[PDB]
Amino acid sequence: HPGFALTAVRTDTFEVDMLLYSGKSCTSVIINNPIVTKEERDISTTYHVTQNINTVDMGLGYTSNTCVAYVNRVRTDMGVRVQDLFRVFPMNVYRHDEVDRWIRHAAGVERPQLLDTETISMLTFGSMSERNAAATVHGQKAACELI
Amino acid sequence: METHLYSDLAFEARFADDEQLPLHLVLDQEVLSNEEAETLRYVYYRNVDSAGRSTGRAPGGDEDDAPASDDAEDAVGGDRAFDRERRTWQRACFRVLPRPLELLDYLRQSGLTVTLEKEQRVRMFYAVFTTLGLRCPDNRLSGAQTLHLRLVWPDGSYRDWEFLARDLLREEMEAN
Amino acid sequence: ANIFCTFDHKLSIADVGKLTKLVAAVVPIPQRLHLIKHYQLGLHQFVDHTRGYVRLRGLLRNMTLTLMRRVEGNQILLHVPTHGLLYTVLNTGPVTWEKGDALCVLPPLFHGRENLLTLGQWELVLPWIVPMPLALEINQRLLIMGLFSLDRSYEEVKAAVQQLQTITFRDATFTIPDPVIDQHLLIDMKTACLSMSMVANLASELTMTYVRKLALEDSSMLLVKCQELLMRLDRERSVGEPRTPARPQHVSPDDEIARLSALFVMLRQLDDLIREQVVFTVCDVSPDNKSATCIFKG
Amino acid sequence: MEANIFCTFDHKLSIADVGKLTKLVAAVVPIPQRLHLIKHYQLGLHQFVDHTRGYVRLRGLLRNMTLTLMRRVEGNQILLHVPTHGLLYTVLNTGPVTWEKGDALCVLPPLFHGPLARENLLTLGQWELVLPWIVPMPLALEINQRLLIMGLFSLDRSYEEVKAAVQQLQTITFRDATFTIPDPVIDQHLLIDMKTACLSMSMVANLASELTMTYVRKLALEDSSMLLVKCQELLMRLDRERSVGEPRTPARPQHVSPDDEIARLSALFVMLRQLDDLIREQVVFTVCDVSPDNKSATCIFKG
Amino acid sequence: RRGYTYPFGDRGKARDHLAVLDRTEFDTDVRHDAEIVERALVSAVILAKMSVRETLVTAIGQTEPIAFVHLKDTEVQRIEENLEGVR
Amino acid sequence: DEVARTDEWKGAGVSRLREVWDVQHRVRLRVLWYVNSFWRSRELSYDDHEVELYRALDAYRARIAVEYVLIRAVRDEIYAVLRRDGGALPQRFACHVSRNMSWRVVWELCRHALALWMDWADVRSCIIKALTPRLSRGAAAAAQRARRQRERSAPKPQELLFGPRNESGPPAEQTWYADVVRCVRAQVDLGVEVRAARCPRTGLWIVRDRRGRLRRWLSQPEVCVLYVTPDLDFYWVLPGGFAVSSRVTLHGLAQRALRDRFQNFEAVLARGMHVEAGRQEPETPRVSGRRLPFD
Amino acid sequence: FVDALKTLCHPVLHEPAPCLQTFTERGPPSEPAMQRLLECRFQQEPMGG
Amino acid sequence: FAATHNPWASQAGCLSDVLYNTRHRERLGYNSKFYSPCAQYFNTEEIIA
Repeated sequence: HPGFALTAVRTDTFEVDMLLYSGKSCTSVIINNPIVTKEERDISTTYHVTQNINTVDMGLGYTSNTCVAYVNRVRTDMGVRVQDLFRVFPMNVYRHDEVDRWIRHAAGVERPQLLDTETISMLTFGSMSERNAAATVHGQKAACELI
Repeated sequence: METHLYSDLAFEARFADDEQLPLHLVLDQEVLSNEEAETLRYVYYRNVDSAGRSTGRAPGGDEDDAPASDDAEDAVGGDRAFDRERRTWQRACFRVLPRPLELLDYLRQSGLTVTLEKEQRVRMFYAVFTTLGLRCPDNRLSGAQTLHLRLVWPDGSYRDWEFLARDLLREEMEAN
Repeated sequence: ANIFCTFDHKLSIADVGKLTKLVAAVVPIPQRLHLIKHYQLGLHQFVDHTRGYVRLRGLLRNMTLTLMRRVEGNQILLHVPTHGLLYTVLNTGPVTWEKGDALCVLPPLFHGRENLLTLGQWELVLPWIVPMPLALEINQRLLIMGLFSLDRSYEEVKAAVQQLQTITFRDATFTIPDPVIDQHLLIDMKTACLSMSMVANLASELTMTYVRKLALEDSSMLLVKCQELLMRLDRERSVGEPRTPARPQHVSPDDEIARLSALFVMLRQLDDLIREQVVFTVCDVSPDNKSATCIFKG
Repeated sequence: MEANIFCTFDHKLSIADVGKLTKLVAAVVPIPQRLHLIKHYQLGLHQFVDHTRGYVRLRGLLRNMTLTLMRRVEGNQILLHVPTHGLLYTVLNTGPVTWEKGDALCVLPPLFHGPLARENLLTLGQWELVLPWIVPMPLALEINQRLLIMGLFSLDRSYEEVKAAVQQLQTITFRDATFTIPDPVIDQHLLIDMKTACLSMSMVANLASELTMTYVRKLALEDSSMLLVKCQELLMRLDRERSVGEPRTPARPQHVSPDDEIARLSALFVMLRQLDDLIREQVVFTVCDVSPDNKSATCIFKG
Repeated sequence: RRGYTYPFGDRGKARDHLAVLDRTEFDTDVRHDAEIVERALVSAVILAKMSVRETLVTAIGQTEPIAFVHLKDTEVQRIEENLEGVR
Repeated sequence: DEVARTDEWKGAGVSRLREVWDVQHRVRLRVLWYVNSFWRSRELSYDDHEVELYRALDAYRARIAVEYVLIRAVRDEIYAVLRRDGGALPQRFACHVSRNMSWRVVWELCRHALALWMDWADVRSCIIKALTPRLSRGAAAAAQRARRQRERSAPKPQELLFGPRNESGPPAEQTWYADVVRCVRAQVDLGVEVRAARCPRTGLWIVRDRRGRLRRWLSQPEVCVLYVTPDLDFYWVLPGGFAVSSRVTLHGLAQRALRDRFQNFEAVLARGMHVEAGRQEPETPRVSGRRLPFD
Repeated sequence: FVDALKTLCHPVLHEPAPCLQTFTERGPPSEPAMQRLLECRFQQEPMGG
Repeated sequence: FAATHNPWASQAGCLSDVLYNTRHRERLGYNSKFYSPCAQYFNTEEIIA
């Protein structure tokens, strides 16, 4: 036991079917005539049709309600994989290089292998660095963050 | 003549590490044929000390000093010995002039000034200009040092000659 | 080519009147698309405290430029100009244009906040259209000012940066913001400076070996001049050290490959900085000078 | 100026051949000369393709050719349209590269794709239609950069050590696809490119001021981060290969001069543009539309 | 040179003291030697004290006195005797 | 403004032009000396003590002898094995013979041929050409692979029925080098390439021209032939196919001497070469005087 | 386990040759973390002194 | 999300792989007539296909 406890926080995503009720003539919608715009190339011509609609709310209060009626699946795995801070804070290193290498090897995190344009972009601007697993069987990885 | 100037500058830059001084040569129909001059690929040189030891090998001898063993599986210390042997050759720059010329007239056509003790003309069907390095580690150089010259053609064939420092430097060193 | 922009916020008549004054301004769009929301106008999308001039310049490279045409009650009409035709544009820069100028687009360094159209934490920010010499000068002034950042304790370097901030351009003077805040430099400018220093350092090392490699093939006079120049550089650089710089010959293949690849990847960073984008050419300018006619070079 | 070009097939066309041609409408075909009437022998890269001759020669030849768009196969006649600068055209992509909206495209000789199948377009006896690859700017830039790096690295080395490094260099991965550069050879074009690169690097080394030289050392002393660690690895290996010298701290600036720095940086940028021109291809299309099947796009033509 | 190589705790003040050491040059006349060798010696002593991280003086208007570093007191007084004999 | 090194190099010029011959006086070349070379500024010392020159000449002598000591080793091995078997030698190359022939005179001709070959053998003899490929780097690994293939156990039924092909053995036709010595008009042909195959009906050797024609000098009484195989087995064959067989030992020489004398050259990448290995080369980059230079 | 003897003592279980063959054919790992695992050395030496 | 729950069965060259993978069984000498429950899980080539 390292001498301190920790609480994990995880978010899971469910796929649901919704139900809504709306009162009669609760909102007024005014529609205008369509407008057609032409865009001509050499081989073909593309036409764009745009319709303008205006909505105004006529309720003195809430005239519509919503219910989450039914659920059938979990998108996420509801797992216990912890969030990799080395991915979210990639620029940070220990000031002594040998101990930095030792820590990175012990944690199972791989140093960026060579100085490259994609590595520079990942360090400076950020990118989807994690890459997908070879096979996905439980859905998305709901990463647990620790306090 | 640009090859000589470049080689002189390069050897000046490398002298602190290499301790090799530049030696400028001209080759003509007395050393190679017209076809050989037209098709020349590389020129290589090697330094050999008074004891017969090449420069690139270890000072205290090598495993190569052992006798060969006649075993096909051993070749002759095959890969390691091949690497050691190749390591001792060094590559030099060269340029070919493929048409007949007079050497002194050619040099004067370039920017060089020429002032010899005797101004006899020398005519050659073609000329190869190259610079070789001669090793002088102690800042001393012994007349018994030997230098090798290798010419290589596209098919991989080669021709070798060797020279000893006395013939190259007898009066030139005594003059300085 | 027509682009429609709609406001889902609640405009007032004052907002419309403030908007109609920008009738011929240059508005950048993230992507060409028939119908867009007002959130995608201008540079407000990209602004954040951790990035600055370099990132905005890089983003402005790939954006698409549009001109404005007057307004419906709620919708903005934008026009994508075609190459070679001529249009009227608004002078949003800090300097006055004149006939024959080539105009570049730059992120705004400062405002005036006089007429910002603000709609709930969103505001319309437009880039500067300035003549090419001014863009070049301020770009390289910012780059130089970034390099001085690391040792600004001395008084002479502070005087240097003070002189470097001020710029005068044909009867107009203004002060460029300092790229260092709280003794620190933002990440994009830091990477730019690091890349250019790395390029110089790598070149100084690799050039001699590649001179030798090429001279082995042919020994033209140009290589002799390069060799002499590098020998002079090494001699002057080594004046503060004993013995010799002692460059070796037996370099490992992996080290050589890594060095060359690093040199080129560092070169790729600078390509946004070394070139200015010139897209306009002003034929006629009004005496009022706040607007002009230009040929589109995009 | 000639806008529409007639091409005559000197070989009788079957139903399958005209089917292939009408499938190929709106593809990009290069032509050696902007004539009014040409034979089908002049179409495409087949008149120039030659292994054991190299990639760079074909690249140069293609760069000199003129580009046309194909339409109207009308019974032993095909009509080629030469695009005009700034207009909007529809373009068909025939290569395996994945296009995306907003990027710029360049024309290059075809690379070798993974499945090794290739498969032919029209084949009239011994003649075959081979089209170039229309490729986004990053991939063309990578190809040119790696070709130059391979040329510089390979010189004066034996085949044995270059084998693995070259096998590694030839392989490109771009947007989840793998390509190999097919036939690199040390050639006159590559050698003059290398000479220009060497001259530019020598001028860059000569021009760089003391503070732009010392900026990286100051950061290494002042800051620590993964990017800086990666840079310092290279610099430390170079320094250790040179001498046993430990990392020297820089000194107080001796001659601060804004104008000198500005002029010197301007010269450096001139040299850097010159070095960049070696690898940056000419942009020929800018895309702003793409079919979801990645078979065609709407593009603006740039000269 | 040795100071430029050494890994000081902070490079800032070491940098300017090394610069002072680099600036030193002797004049043609002999009357100016005392002050320049004084400043060179004081900068060298400050560098040496920093190297072994001793608490160098910092009082207002005060300056570091010139003294040998990490020598035994007997050897210091022997050297003082030698210098006195020179005087 | 400053002066460039090239300008002072040009203006200073040369003052020397000297002819130098190689040690064996085969080749002459000219040496140029430039008065502006950095060679001048060095503090150089030079001395040619006699004992060092004597040792250098002894080492040079040792360098030359490497081929001739090997030839003498082959000769004395021939004599040793001939003494060992009492002068009785078996047929090893396919040829028809007659009992009515006077074999004493062909023995005498064999003796003359031995003397003539020893008189004429040179660095370009079949021995040196046969051993030279052994010095190549791939040679040792290839020999290891060949031995490991040669002595592997017989395949079980499983591997015959399933999986890979059978590992192929060595080809039936080999390449040999030979030295041909003719007595009737003194003529020795050194280092001739020949193809050797073993006859099916009788296990004797048949030698053929590289074009495929049968070499006929077994039928000619006045010629004896020495063959050397890449395994360094040598046959000294007198007419009729009767041969003296032994191995070319070379343990009498240090590895260094043989290696540095005639290790094969290996190329480095240059203009016109494919970066990939083993590709078909384009035309050779000749520089010629018949044509205008390309620039 | 006694019932399992029909399998547990067949020669194929105790012969590791195919495992070693495929282990060699796969070759040593190239990942940098694995390299520290690769570098052991064993030397035969005489017992004389 | 462990690496494996049986090193001796889930690796490319392990004992159970060479024992039950039909491609390894062919290099050994096996009677194809007998049925094997393990075959479906270990015949990696068929699963890949």
